[PDB]
Amino acid sequence: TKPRNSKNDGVDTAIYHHKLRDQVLKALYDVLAKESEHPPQSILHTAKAIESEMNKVNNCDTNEAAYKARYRIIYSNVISKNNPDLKHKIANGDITPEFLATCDAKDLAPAPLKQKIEEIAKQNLYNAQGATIERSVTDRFTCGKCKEKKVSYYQLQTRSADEPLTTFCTCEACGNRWKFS
Amino acid sequence: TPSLTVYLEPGHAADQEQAKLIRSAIEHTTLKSVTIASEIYYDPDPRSTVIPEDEEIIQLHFSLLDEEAEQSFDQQSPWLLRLELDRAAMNDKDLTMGQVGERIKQTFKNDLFVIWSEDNDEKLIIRCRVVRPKSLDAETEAEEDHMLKKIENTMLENITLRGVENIERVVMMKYDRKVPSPTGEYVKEPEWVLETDGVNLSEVMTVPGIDPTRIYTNSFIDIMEVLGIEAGRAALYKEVYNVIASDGSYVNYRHM
Amino acid sequence: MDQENERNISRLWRAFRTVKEMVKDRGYFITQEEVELPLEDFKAKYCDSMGRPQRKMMSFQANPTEESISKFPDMGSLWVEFCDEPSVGVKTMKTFVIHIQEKNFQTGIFVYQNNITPSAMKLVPSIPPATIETFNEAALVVNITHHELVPKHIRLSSDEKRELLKRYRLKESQLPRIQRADPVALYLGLKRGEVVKIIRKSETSGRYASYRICM
Amino acid sequence: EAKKKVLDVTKEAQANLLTAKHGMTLRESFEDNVVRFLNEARDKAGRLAEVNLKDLNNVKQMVMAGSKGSFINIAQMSACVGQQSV
Amino acid sequence: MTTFRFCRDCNNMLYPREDKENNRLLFECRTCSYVEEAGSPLVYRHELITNIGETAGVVQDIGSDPTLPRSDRECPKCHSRENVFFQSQQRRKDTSMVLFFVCLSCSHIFTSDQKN
Repeated sequence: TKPRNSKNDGVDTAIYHHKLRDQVLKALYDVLAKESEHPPQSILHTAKAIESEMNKVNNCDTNEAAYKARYRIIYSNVISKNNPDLKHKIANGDITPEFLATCDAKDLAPAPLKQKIEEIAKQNLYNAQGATIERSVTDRFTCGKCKEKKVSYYQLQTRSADEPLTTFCTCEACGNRWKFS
Repeated sequence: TPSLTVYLEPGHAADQEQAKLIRSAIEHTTLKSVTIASEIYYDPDPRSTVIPEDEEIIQLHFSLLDEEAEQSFDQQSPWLLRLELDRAAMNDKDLTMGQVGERIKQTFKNDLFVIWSEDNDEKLIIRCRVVRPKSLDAETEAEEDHMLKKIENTMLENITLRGVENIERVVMMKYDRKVPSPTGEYVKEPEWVLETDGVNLSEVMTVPGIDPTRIYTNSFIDIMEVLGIEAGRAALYKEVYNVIASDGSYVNYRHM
Repeated sequence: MDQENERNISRLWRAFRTVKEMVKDRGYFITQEEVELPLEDFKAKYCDSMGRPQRKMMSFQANPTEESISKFPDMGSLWVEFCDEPSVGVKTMKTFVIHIQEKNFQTGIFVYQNNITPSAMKLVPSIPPATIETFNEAALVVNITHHELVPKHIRLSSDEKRELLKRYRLKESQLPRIQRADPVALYLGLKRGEVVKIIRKSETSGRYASYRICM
Repeated sequence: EAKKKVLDVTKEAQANLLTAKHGMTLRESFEDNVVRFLNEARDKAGRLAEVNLKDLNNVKQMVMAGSKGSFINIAQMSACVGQQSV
Repeated sequence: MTTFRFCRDCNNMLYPREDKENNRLLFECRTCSYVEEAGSPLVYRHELITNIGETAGVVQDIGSDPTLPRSDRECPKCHSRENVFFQSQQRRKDTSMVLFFVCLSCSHIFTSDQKN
């Protein structure tokens, strides 16, 4: 019939005579009850529990900035239209108030955004690597430092053309380098 | 081509995660690098918009702004820095939207306020609206575009979200140290290091989470300025020996 | 508890430890336990109820050991004091100078946070024979002497300088030289005309000793 | 067989299936693969042709003594010249 | 995507202006008295990085270039097996090696990358 809210349901929101707490409770109760069929009494009790947890984990008079940040995070998660199921769970009680108190921003996202987040993290971790200079592998030259024949090579026409090509051999097991001409 | 090689702490050497945190904490990050569309748009009435995507973000902060913001509603510019921000670039530098986006930016000069969404929205949209007093002159107030294009350019170019200056790139690498094993012999042990592209040694040295006693650069003038003249001599010797011996030639130690 | 608070607290603690190391290296008497003071005790002592670092209570006076007095009879007590203001005013510098003078201290260490006004540093060389040296806070976070490329330096007495000069049969203008602004010279506080010995490793002989003069 | 390997890498890269290597562009990855394949082909052919030679070969005798030449010269005169670069 | 609008009088581009008493946007020509009513609050746009798919460029009469290679792939529309093929003609450094095929008969463009 009408959008359920604090004014529509006739539920008082002034219980702790705190202006900030009163208005944040009114807003969260309105947004929770607007699209929920659950009875309003348990919704009000859950609101009281979550606001009590917010107050007890962080005093507003000393950490008003962090209080506002946490309220904004939770409120934005509630209004988020991409994942309506959460407003069921908080109505159903599946998500505990302490979990919402302690949880980070990422976990409250739906599954597809979660998966995109891990994919992005993996791609970034791959893209932060440097150029791997993999050299030609061969087993003919003998290294003088560790004597492991896994010595890479590179040969070119660099010396004067009066003389043949020049080769440089680098041991990939110890780091030795030498030249043959 | 100046460069700088950073060796991490003994505890964080074998794990990639602390290494990537340090790499993010060193590289220079600026706003122009993190906006897929930092588009200058007309914002005549910031109260409502035609685009549905930003409409959802509208009511979030319009129910989440303080009384002072309600008073300052009229200060928001008739143009907008509408920031469609790339998710990948923002998450690469471990950059939280709210704290980094607004704390430092408003603290710097109290010049630009923002309506910003939580990272969960599919399109990360920030509304950067500069803040000016209403006491501005009539001729000044008429020339909205003239002030705001200039301040928008000075905004993109001259705001540093995180990092140290002059370091263009930082890159991860894996090296093979040789260490005495507990039984006494020498064994090969891998390690993670960070190689940059650009040198600023006075500030990289004090960043927590690295080894401040094994840092080195191929610019011996900086080492001379910071560490001393004997350190500069050792670095210069390493440079000369490297350039000579990279060709396989051998020259006795006394000459060099 | 914003992150910047503990970041600044940690950097300040680092600078305090580095300054203690420097004072110990200048020949004074500092216990090893005091150098290795954990940050928890530092927070307990030098922070108020709000966590603000109380720098003003960190000023302290140090005295030389028996060995340093024997090697340097002229060496005297030292005082170190921190400044809370972001920029040091003229009045603060004058007050510090007057305090040092009335304490009759031969040298003092004045650590400032961001900047010092030119009129403030006008008074630095005006109190002979006392010496006033300033150390920017951002440059004392990391100890320079603990790097791998920095060899170990030692200061030489007048007798040792004379004996070396005679034995090698030299005049002081022929030895290799080291500047004043050289970071290790500031660390050791070398004045004009003092000789510093260097001990170094060598591929050819193991250990090698060089000498330099402060010009 | 080296030519076939290079052709297969080209086919893979022309279908946007090839993956860029660590911190290094896709085009550079393709070029690196091609160069490495061709160089290994030349080296292996040279070593086969060198192993074939008898002990009464004069060039092999000079190379073994250590007076003039190396296995690269034998490879180019006998097996194949290789990849010209600039 | 902001579009330049020219005045109907002297072909000069229209500059924006505001109407405070009605609070509406208008486009005016600084040389004449022409004023026109703005249809959208979108007047200017400044993108930074271009997420543009690579384009084959000019296609008209491309089949008469005799230095362009050939292929026997089958047309997805007209079922012809003769066509011209070439790499992306935009010269960015980081462009991939994705081909482009132009059919000989129907002049249809397609690519070798059939991503769904």
